[PDB]
Amino acid sequence: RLVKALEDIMVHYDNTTRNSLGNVIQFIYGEDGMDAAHIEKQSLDTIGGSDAAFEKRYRVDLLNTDHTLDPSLLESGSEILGDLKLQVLLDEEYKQLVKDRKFLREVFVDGEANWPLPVNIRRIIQNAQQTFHIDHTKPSDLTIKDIVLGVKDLQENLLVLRGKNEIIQNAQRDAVTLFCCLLRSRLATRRVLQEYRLTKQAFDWVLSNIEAQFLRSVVHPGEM
Amino acid sequence: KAIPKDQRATTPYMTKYERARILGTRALQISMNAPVFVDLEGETDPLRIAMKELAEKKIPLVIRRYLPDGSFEDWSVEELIVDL
Amino acid sequence: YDRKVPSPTGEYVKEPEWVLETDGVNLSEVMTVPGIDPTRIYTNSFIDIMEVLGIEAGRAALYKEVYNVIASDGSYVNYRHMALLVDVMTTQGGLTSVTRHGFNRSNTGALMRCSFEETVEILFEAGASAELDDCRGVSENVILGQMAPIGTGAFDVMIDEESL
Amino acid sequence: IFVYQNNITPSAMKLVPSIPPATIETFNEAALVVNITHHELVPKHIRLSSDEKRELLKRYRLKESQLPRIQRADPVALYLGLKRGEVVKIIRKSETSGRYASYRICM
Amino acid sequence: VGQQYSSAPLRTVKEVQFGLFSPEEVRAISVAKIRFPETMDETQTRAKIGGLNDPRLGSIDRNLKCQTCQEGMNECPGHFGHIDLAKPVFHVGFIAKIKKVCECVCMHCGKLLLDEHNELMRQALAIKDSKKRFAAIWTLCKTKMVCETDVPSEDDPTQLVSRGGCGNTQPTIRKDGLKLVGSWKKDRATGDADEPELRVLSTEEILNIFKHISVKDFTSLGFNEVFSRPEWMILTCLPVPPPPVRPSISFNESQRGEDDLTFKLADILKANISLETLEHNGAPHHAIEEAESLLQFHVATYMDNDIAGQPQALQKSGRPVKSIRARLKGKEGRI
Amino acid sequence: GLRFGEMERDCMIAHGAASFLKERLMEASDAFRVHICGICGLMTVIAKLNHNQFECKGCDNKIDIYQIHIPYAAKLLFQELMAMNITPRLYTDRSRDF
Ligand SMILES: [Zn+2]
Ligand SMILES: [Zn+2]
Ligand SMILES: [Zn+2]
Repeated sequence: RLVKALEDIMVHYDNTTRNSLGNVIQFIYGEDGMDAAHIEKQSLDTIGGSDAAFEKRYRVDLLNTDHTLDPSLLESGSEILGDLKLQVLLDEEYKQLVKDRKFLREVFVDGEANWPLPVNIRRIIQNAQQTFHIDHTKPSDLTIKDIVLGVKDLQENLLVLRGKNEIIQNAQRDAVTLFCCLLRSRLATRRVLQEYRLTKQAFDWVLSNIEAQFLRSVVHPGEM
Repeated sequence: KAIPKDQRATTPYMTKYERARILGTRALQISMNAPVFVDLEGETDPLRIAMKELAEKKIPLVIRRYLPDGSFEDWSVEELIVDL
Repeated sequence: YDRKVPSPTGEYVKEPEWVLETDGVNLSEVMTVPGIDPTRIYTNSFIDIMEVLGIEAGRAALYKEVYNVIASDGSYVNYRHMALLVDVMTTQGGLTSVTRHGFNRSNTGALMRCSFEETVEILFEAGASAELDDCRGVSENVILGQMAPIGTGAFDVMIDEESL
Repeated sequence: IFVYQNNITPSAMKLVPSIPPATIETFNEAALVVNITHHELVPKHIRLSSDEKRELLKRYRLKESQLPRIQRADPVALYLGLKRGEVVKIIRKSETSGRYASYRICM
Repeated sequence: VGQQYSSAPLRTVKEVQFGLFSPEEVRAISVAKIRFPETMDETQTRAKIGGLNDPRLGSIDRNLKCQTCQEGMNECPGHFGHIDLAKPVFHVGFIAKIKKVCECVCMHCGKLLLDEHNELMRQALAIKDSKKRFAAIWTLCKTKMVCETDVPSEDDPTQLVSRGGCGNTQPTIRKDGLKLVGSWKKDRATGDADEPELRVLSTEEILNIFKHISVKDFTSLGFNEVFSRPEWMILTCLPVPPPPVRPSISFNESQRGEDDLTFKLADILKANISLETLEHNGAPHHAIEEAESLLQFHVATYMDNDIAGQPQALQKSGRPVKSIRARLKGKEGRI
Repeated sequence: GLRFGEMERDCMIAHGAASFLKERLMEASDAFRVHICGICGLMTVIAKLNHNQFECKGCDNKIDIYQIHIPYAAKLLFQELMAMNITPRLYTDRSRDF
C-alpha cells in the first residue's frame, strides 16, 4: 500500500519533489536536496557543553595577551597581536558562531549534537594531515584572512539550487544552513591552527575537497 | 519550450541516469558496427569503448532535460561535468 | 521523566518533571486547564492534533508517530523517507490515509494495470469526465511500447551538430 | 470578529455572509482561551501579499493547483483570517537543513 | 516497421485525452455511411456492397485499394464507419450516469435543482473532484423535487431571491432494464394532490433536457464543454469499427465468412431500418416503441452483454454471442 | 516463483532502470505504425505515402500530422474504444493549450 501511494513521486531537474500530476510535495527533496546514501552522522559541536568551553574553543582576541593565538601556532603569530582590522574579521566569525549555537539549540531543543549530514569533515581533515605529513611541531603559514575569508568564500559555493532570482537564492541559503553551521564550527580559526595545524597547502586542499564531496552528495533528478 | 544557453539553472553535472543512458545508447551503436571516435588501445567490448569515448568527451550527444512545466534545457555531453 | 535542559552555565543537565499520561482523549478541553503548559501538551491521536492545532502540527505529529513505530524495534530509517510519506498524506490540507481509499485511483492512468474485470467502466468514466492521462506511469507506457519518463528515461537524448 | 460564549443561532449564523466585501468571523470564547499558534508543533505561518504570491508562483513556475493546500477552516487559517486563494509561507525548523520553507494555499 | 516511408515526424505519446464522441464528429471523420445490412453479392456478382465492409473502410482480397491509402491488410489501419440511428438511444455504459444527471437537473428546463444560494450546495460546488463533487451535488439535489422559483437570500428569510423560473415538479426516477421511469406528484399526502403518476421517460426527452443544460451546470458536474457534453452519453450516430476490428474468416475462395460484431451490427442496422419503415408508412404508437426498444436492445448489447437477455442469434442456432466490452474481456483481460 | 511481478517492477523503478522495465514488460505484439492528427488525437489520418498526402477531414488537416509506433494490441484497444463512442486522444505535446 505504501509503494502504491508513492510510486509516482520523483525528483525533477528543479530539485523539486513531485507526483505525476506535477503537484509539489517537497519544494526541495528531503528539505536539503541531498541523496540519503551520501549522508553521515556528524557531531555539531557548537551546541554542546558550557559557555566557558565554547569560548575557550572558538574565541580569538588579538587584542589580549591571554586570549590571542600564541605565536607558535601561527607563523605571523607575533605581528598579529593588537591588529585592529583583523580583530574585526575575528569578531564577525565569533558573533556568527554564537548565533549558530543559539540557532542549533532551538532546532534540537534536546541538546542532541549528532545528526546525519553530507561530507564528513573530520575524515577530510584526518586525510589532509596524513597526506601532507603535517608536523604538529612547527607553526602554520596560514593567515587569519586565509581562514576566515577562505571558509566564507567556500560557503557561497556549496550549491543545491542555481536559479538567479531572489526566492531560489533564499531557498538555497536555507537548504545549506545546517551544513554551514557544521562547517563554520569545524573551520573556526582557533580550531584550524590550534587543533588541526593545517598549513596553507593542506587547508586549501580541505576546502576544495569539501566542495567536491558536497556537490557529489546532491540528489540526481530522476530519482524515484 | 526551450531556454537559452544562458539562464540554464539546471546542474552543470551529469546525473548517474544520463551517464547510464548515454553509455547504453552509444554502446548499442558500437555493437552495430557504427563508426567509433577514439583509439581502441585494445578494447573490443562496446560499452567499454563507449566509456572510453565519454572520458575523452568524444560523444556527439545532447541531453534534453525537461522541467515539470514543459520547458526544457539542452546540455551537450561535452559540456556536462562527469564526477560521480 | 528526565529532561535535558540548558543549565545556567550552559551545559545540558537533566531536570526531572512530573508528567500526566491519560487513557482517553479530549485535547481542546484539557489544553485549556489551568496549571499546565499548553505549549507542550501532546497526544498520539494525530487526528485531534490536526483539528485543534492545524495541519502543519498534524503533519509533525504524524511524523512523530510513524517514527516511534520504527524506533520501537531499534530500527532506523533516514528522515526523508518518513518525511515524504508524511507530506503526501498531508498535501491536500487534510489527513489522507494510504491503506487504499479509492476503488479507482490514488494516482494512476486509465491505462495502467486494468483493475476489476470491468476496466471498461474505468474507461467509460474517464471518457465522461474528459480524464487527462499524463503518461508518466510504467504500465501506460508499456501499453504504448515506450519507456517511462522515469530515472533513466526522464529526459531525451539527441544528436549534436557541434562536435568537430 | 464576533466572539460568543456558548454558541450562535443557526438563524443568526446565516446572517454572517451579507455585507460584501467586508467579511465577518466568529469565535467561541473557549477556542481562544489558549493561543494555538504558541504551540510547539505549530510552525510560523506568514500570509503572503498577492505580489509575493505571483513571485512565488512565477519562479517555481506552478499552477495554483500544484501547491500544497490548507483548509479554509484550519485552526491556523482561521487565526490569521485567511481567505480562499491566499498563500502562506510556512517556515519550520528542520533536522536536515536548518530551516525549510514550504507553502500552502487556502482552499 | 513497414519498410515504407512517411514524411510525418516520428514521435511518442505524451498525453492521452479521454472523452466522448459527439454525433457531429462521428460523422466528420467517418468514411462510409452504411445502409444495406448485408455484404458481398450484388445479384450474385460477389465483391462488396456500399452498405458494409467496403464503401471506404479497410479492404480484403489482397487489394491495395482502400481510400487511396493503398498498402494492404498489414499496413492499413482500418478506417471508421458511419451509421445514423432512426431514434436516439442510451449508451449501455452510461444509463447509471444518465439517471443521476436527471436527478440533478430539472426535467423541464435543465436548471440545476440547487443554486449557489443554498449553503450546503456551495460546499459541494467547491470540491475539485469531478467524481466526488458530482456525488456531493447529487446527494444534495435528489432531495429537492420542485424546481424552486424563489429562495431565501443571504439576508432576511423575510426576503426572497429569484432564480430560473420553472416551478414544475420533479419525478423520482427508477431504473427498469434499459428504460428510465418517472413518477410525479404535487407533494406527499397533501390534499387534492395525492397518488402518483408513472410515465416512461423517452430518450428524446432526456436528450433535449441535456441539450438545455448550461456549460456552467454540466461543468459543475464532471462534464467537459469540449470533450464530454452530457448530451453525448446518448447515441445518435453510432461508429462502425473497420474490418481490422471485426474480421471475416474466408477459407481461400467461394465461402462465406464475417465476424460476430458484423453480425450484431447487421441486427442493429436491421432493427434501425424496421423502425424507419414505421414512419415512412405511418404506424401505431405502441408499435414504433417496441421497434425503438428493439434497436436500443441491440445498440446496448452490441457494446455490453449484461441485461435482460443474451442475443446470440447470428447464423447460429446453438445461440452463441460476443460484444465489444466482451471483446475487451479478452483484450483487457489478455493484456 | 521465477516470475517478474509488481514487487520486482517496483525495485527496478527505484533503481531508475527504465529501459530494462520496458524491455521486460513489453509483449510480443508487432510495433505497428499509425498516423495521427495533431488537432484531434485520433487515428483518422488518411495516408497516401507515395503521393505524400495526409488528410484528416472533419479537421482540415494536411500539415499538422504525426506518426507513432505502438504495439498493435494498443491500436485495437483504442479502435475498440472508438467503437464504444469513447475518444482516446493521443497527443505528442505534454504542455496542454494552457
Ligand atoms: Zn486503408
Ligand atoms: Zn425547471
Ligand atoms: Zn483531426
